[PDB]
Amino acid sequence: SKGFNLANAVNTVKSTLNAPIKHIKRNIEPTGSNYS
Amino acid sequence: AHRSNLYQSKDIVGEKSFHEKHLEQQTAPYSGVKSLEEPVSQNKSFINSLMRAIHNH
Amino acid sequence: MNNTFKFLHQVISKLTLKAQVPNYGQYSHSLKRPINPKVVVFGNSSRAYELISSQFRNFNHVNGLELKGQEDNIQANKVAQSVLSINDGFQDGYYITDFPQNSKQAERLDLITDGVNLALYIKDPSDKVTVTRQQEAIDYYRKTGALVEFEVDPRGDLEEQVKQLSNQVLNGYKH
Amino acid sequence: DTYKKWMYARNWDDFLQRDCKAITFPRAFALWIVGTLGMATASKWCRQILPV
Amino acid sequence: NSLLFTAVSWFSIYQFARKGAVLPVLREYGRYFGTHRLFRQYLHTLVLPLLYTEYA
Amino acid sequence: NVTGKVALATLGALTGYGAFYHYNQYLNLSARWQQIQENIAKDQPFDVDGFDAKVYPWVRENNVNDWEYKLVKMRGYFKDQRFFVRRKRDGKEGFLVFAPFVTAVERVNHRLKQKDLLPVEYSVFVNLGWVPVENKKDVELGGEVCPPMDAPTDSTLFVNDTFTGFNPDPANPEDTEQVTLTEITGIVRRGEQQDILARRRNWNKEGIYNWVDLDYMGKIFRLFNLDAINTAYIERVVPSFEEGEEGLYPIPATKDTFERPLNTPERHSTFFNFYAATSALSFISMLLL
Amino acid sequence: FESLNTVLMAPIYSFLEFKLKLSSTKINTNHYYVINGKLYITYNDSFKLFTTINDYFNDLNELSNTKLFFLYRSFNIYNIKLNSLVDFVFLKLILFIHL
Amino acid sequence: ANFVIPYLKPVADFWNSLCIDQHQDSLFQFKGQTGSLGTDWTSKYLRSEQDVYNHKYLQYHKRVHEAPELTDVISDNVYRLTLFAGVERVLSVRQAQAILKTQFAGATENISGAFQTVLNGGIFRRGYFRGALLNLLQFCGAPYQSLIWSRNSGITNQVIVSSIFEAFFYPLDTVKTLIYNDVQGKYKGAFHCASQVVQNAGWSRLYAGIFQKLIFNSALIFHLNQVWDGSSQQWASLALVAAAYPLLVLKTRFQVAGTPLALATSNEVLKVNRKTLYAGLVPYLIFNTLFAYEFAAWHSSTAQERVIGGLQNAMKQFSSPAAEQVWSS
Amino acid sequence: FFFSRALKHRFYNPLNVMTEFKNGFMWFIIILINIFKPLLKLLENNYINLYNHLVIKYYQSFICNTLINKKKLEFNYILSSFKFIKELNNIIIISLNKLF
Amino acid sequence: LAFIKEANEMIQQNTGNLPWDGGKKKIFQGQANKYLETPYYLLAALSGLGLLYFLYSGDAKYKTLVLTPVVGIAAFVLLRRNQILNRVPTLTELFLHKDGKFVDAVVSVNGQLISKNDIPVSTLKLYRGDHTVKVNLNDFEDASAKKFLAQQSGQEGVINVHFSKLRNLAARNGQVLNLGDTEVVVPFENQANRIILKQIFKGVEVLP
Repeated sequence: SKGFNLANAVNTVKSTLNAPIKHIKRNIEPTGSNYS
Repeated sequence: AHRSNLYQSKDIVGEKSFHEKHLEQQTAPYSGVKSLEEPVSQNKSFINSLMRAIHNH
Repeated sequence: MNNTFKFLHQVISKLTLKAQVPNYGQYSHSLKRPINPKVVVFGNSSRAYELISSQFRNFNHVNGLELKGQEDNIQANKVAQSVLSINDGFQDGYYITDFPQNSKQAERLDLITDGVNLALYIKDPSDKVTVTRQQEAIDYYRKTGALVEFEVDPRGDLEEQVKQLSNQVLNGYKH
Repeated sequence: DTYKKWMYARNWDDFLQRDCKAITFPRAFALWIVGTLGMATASKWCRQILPV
Repeated sequence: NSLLFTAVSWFSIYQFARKGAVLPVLREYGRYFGTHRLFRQYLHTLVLPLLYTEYA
Repeated sequence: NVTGKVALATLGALTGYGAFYHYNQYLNLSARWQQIQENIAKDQPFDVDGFDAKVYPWVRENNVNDWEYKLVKMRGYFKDQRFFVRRKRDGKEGFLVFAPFVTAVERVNHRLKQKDLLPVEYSVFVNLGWVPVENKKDVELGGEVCPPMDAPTDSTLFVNDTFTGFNPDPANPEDTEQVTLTEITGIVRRGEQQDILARRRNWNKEGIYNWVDLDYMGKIFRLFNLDAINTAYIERVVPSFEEGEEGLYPIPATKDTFERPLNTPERHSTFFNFYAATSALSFISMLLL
Repeated sequence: FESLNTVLMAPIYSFLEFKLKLSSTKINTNHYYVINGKLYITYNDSFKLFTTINDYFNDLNELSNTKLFFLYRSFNIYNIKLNSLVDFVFLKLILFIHL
Repeated sequence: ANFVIPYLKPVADFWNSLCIDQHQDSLFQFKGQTGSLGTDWTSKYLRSEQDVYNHKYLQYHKRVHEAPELTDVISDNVYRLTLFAGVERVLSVRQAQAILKTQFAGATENISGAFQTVLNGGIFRRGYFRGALLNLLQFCGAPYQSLIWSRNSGITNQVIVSSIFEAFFYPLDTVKTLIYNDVQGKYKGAFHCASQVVQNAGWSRLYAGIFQKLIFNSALIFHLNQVWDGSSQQWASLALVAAAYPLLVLKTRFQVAGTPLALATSNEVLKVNRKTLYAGLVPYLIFNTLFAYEFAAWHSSTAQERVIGGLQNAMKQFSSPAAEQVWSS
Repeated sequence: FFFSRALKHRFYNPLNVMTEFKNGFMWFIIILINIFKPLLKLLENNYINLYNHLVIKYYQSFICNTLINKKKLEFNYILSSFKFIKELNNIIIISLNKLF
Repeated sequence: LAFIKEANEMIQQNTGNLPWDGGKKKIFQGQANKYLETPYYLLAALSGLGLLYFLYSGDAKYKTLVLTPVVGIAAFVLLRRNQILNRVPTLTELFLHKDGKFVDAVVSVNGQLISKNDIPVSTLKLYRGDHTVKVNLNDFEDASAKKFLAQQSGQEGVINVHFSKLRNLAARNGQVLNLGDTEVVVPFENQANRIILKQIFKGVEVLP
């Protein structure tokens, strides 16, 4: 079989840099609370 | 029953583990440069034949 | 099991399950599929056939309709021999149509093949023959728990139905 | 010094003799009364917490 | 630096062309000899960094 | 059954190889020992004076293998401190006694009147001998190993030697350079190594020593030429009749009484006999099964 | 002797394979058969239904997954000695508590 | 200081010994004098910094000019046997991967697949370190015994002695290879595996690829000698080893053949695709280039001179750069 | 540090102090008796387990002698330290009963 | 292709389509369980020797003199339990004749594969429930053993012990099957032809 591939490596790097986006967005999310 | 389900919910697909994802990525065939295999006469050159041999296997 | 030993029990059981299925946590999804998927399909309609073709494109078809009128044990043995082998192309999955139509035949087939990995009833109102011929087999598989009922609207999104059927078949497989 | 002892009392008696400075009999008897009260309180606590 | 850039460029070009992806910088088939875009890209990535090194 | 046969075959093969290796080592060590005895019986000692007394030939050439068990007659003076190593000689419990032997001195102080510096002393460890356990207290601190050398007849020799820096003048006008030189003849012995299975293991903190650790000896005695000391030591040899009967300790060594090495032909013969017997028994048992 | 022959000829075999790939093109057009009214592609000793390139790639991926996890999916079902021991110990403790 | 320090101080002392120059510290443990100059802290430090290279030279001289000591040899190749001992199993699995049923157990047909095959069993007795003790025993076998009976010999005598001792100790290598390549835990130890092989295949089965191993070992010895010499033809020797590498792969495949581990019989070992004859070429070359065998006894005069010259330059370090060239000195 | 708590239970009264000492000693003794009493039941269970082992060994020996056509029970295996275990348990229980 | 053949054979064996060789069809395949004996025996001996040495030379801690007998007794108990478990007669293979009225059995008795030939099917019976073991105390020639067995059991001569009391060790991984004269343990982790096995276990001869 074939081993290392730079296109697959770049895809994995993009997935790694994209995974924590949802949690950061959730942290910066405004909730339904209005602390007047 | 839980051990048969491997302590995960039946009727839930779940996310593939890294290994599985890796095995979903490494086992896919490599699509070489398609244009090198075309019947164009320009692909009959020695240089183009070498490129096809090394990039398409 | 009392409510206080449950945590320790589940932790130790998760640890000890790796002695039977090593790294089961990393292959839980793949292990949803058995080694030799034997599926018995109920349903005779255009949408049912389209869904069978889409889902079982890599599977091999067994035509139980060819074995009609013969002895129940003989038919079950022939179907079992048909569904207990692997082709030279590494194709191990079989789906059986127009079989078994009888609870006795279904039980014999399950005994010979150590059970069918899945029974799939595609309930389509445009289909009328199945309930008049395979009702006993459908009831037997419902009793045994190997039956998965997919209710198909005779009209609708073929891609959506294909995705839903794929998920249900993957979840409904039996080792 | 190698931090093998902190109070330098070889035994409880030494404690009562030196750290508590119960040199005389009135002092020893007063400390014995304190110990009696403490033992009674501890037994009462053990009976309350584990009423067997 | 030039040799590392050439090695990185060759490795990237080979690994992406193994999966079809070819960067369309030059013409697909050159004039005259009709060499392929991949070969001319390899040649350029081998030669031009050396020329820039010499220039600086 | 088959597992037992495989285990017996493996044990027999390993023990047979061990027996062969120990037999070859026994032959080589017997030849080496007879050569050593023949060389010692000649009794032609290489003189250690001059530049060779400052940096030793075996130290300089790093060829102690070519210098081991070779008689050298060195000149120099001993130090007060004594070192004891647990050892048995002729089956009697005892201690090998070593002492630093200053073979050369160097005076690097040019401010002679203002400062009285300590001379840099080049020394080697001399195995003074062997004393039984009951008489370890009989070994004296600073005691004379042997009578000092006679005063040289030549009047030009009553100066500091160019290399060793020694002046054999009984009444030196400089009272800070008076030295009582002594001549000792002995064989050159390489330092020992730790081997627990041979029961030569030393607890330096607790003061129990079973093997000659020249590095530790030099460090503890605060000697200067540490590497040269680690190279080898000299086992003093006397011309027979070391001490037949007297209160003289440590007892010196002779050509027939010096300390034997750990790797002896008798030890290798015992190992060979044990391994050969084990291999033969294993093969016989495998045949029986 | 045969192993020495194979080792000596090993680099030559690789070079000859490379030369064959250089001199040959990966287009034979002997694979696509139209049986009745559906496409078919050569697949081992038999045919495989062909309608779409993406479907063919999905079929290849499914076959690879099957042949890659076949041994994992055949685990010993009755290898439950450790789980049985754990359940027995916990139920023994619960039985002691009940008593 | 009574319950925790007695069991914690040894660990800290071991850490300090691994992290501090013990010999130098020993020099500082004896403060004072006994009548000789040069035993103060300054002089002891000044000799201590040169003592590092002096002790390296002395260890090399002992390894070359004296009978080898097993521990010393183990200290020369500590990472091959302790930290990276499982890489041996990874390479063995990769070499035998063409006939093993590892591609059906979630492992690809490459070095990553071999690593996953080794690492799926854990990091211990049934995983990464499976057969590490066997590898250590083997190293204390054929290589160490070859270093004794041919200490300062040439390449030819080294090859002869090593071939003799590898033929003598080959069954251990076969058992180790079988322990490396079983992933179901079918062999419960070296003795169990050897017993099964003997009872079901015979004593002759333990010598499957002995001649291939001998020839590849001769090539490896030549390459190691060239690398030790540093003659710049070590790359030619590396090319020679790579050309002779399929002998090692054939040996590994013959060792695991006609067994439940493999899918092919002995004859079918020679019918495998030729493209698989270099299964672990690059990983094996990288591992044996970085973690090469260090047999200081087998060093030639060129290698000894090179090492001593490096140490002599290291000694040349110790000088004052601005030392004045003076007329009288 | 001891006056207030002892004041809660009226431990300034010597009669209360003596009664509390007696009650605490009885509590400690009964706790120890409860802890160390199941030893007799453990010894009885050891006797029962020895009986079960003897029966199982007899059964296995009988089956083995039924397999190969011989009739000689391996009483060496059937007993297998039965005398030693029985004597040890008997002396233990006799000593414990003699003590109390 | 080699793995495809191997997988086909594995599937057939799991489903019970075992080879048919000249009127002897393999209709049962079972695996016996092996338990460690030598390490437990060595641990018990080592603990006993340690206790003896510590008694001879009083230089052992209280915690050591407490732990050593505990470890020794635990090792001895495990050794006895494994010795009983290993020597359990476990059926491993059963071959049905072409006639269908007789079977041939292979029984594991802790390593000695014993063969029983021409066992009538009518003499076979699988014990779904626990049976009663009949122990003849008159077989024992030891008076102490006789007294112990007559005290622990209310019977006097041929005592009857219900197999529920002995199932923890005698048969914990299988069902008790009578082979006419023997009573072997058919393992739960067994590969067999299910229809034929069910027919014969009820004492019904399978037609040729």
